[PDB]
Amino acid sequence: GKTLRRLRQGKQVSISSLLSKSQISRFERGESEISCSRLLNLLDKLNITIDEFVSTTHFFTLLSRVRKYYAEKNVAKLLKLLEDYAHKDYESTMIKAILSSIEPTVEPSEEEVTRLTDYLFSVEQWGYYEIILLGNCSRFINYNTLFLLTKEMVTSFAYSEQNKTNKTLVTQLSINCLIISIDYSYFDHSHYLIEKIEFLLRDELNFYEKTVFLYVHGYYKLKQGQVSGKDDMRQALQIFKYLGEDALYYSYKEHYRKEV
Amino acid sequence: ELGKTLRRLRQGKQVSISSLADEHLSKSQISRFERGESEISCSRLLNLLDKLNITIDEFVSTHSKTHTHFFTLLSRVRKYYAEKNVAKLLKLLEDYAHKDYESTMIKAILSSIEPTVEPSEEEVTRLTDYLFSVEQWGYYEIILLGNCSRFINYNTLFLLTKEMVTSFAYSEQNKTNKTLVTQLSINCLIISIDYSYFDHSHYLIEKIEFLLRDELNFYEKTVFLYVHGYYKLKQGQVSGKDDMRQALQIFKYLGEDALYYSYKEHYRKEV
Repeated sequence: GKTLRRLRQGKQVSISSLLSKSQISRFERGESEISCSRLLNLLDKLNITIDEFVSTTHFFTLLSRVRKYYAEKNVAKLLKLLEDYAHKDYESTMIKAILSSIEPTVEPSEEEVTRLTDYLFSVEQWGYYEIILLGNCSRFINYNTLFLLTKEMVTSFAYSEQNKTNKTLVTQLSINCLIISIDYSYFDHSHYLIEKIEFLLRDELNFYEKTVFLYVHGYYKLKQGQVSGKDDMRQALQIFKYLGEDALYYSYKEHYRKEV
Repeated sequence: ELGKTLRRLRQGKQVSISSLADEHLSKSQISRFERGESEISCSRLLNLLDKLNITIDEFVSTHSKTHTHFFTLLSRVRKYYAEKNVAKLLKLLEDYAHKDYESTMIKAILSSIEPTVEPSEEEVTRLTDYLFSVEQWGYYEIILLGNCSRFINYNTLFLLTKEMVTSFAYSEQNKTNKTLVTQLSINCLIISIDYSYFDHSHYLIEKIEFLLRDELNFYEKTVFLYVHGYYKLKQGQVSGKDDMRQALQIFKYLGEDALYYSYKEHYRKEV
């Protein structure tokens, strides 16, 4: 409620220029239930979008904690985090999956993953929660299930035009699924994903996605007997190198050595 | 009638009304809300959405494809400009005369297709003074600065860029404003290099590198690779020339023809 106050005063806006005066003071002073309808109305007058209001929640709290401890690469703190969330099924499964990256003994069980994938498969419309769960747990989902879920995600996710985060994420996960489809020679799956990815990249900058897609689509061309695909992959590696993206550069260069 | 949407999202995740009920909202109060028979506080709605692991910004994106008055204004101008349709842009400016900052922006954009209409420096002064008054730069302020930059003198533009860079808000789940600030910072860096304000250039280079730290944003990184290379060259670093050529190759490899041609024409001109 008082988040409204600071944002209002932050733009040097008065109550009198924004209902009545005393009415708006209430809520800012906590003397009334405001409906979200009237809240969006006030934020719109202040020229603040709701996407922006949220930026300035259980799942976000967890992510912030994971991010902090994972940046420190501190296994002990992450195991403590795992304990604190052990009673939350999907969340703890995700923590184990993430923790596995820097502690190979930690892994979600087959049954934990199965409970997660059954949930994702049951959702009618994917949001940030489902997208992030799939992304962080992908290493422990077999490919056939991963493609199934990726297909559901792409064909039934929502995103804001004012905030295309979900769209960007779905694009990245679609490309990730694509490079595996090509690894396992599911070229019918690959064909499907290429058309979805091309569509998602339309009228967007997204140079990171285009760069990885240049590599993966080139990888696809090569296995389809098109030699020029090799050029595309080499070009993608140069982009990583030129931008000083060492992790991406050395990571994809290694995939190149293996598969090419 | 946000209730209909809450219901569809709830049923969509196979969640029961009972599991959402608690100390703050009963089952009856939730179902009455979903049916549009009653209304609940925003605090209580956010509580329900938190249980569904949906944030209110996601919730508003569904339910309705409508947008804020400002974002809708931008949408019209955006493709009116693409149409080169001077008719409606002149008409759009009419309904916003009572909106000082909005009209000033429309004039600034309208200028870049028919220069007879430009914001008066009196209008620009009111805008810049407003931007200087704000304590936290949001989408509104960032976009206003962006679309009016051509009519702001460099020195004020540099001070406004400093203010923006050091007082904008962004979350880890929404990098939108941060990406925009990075772009406008680069655009100010371009002017700093051309006017040889190398003290200002050095400042902006440090900020941009920090803004790009631990982020994707390969577009901003590609442009900055070129612009920073242009800065390095003007001060006697031949490596800056290679950086610019590298940036050109990126545009080319990614099939970004327009950006490739445009920057290539700048590379041929200023060498």
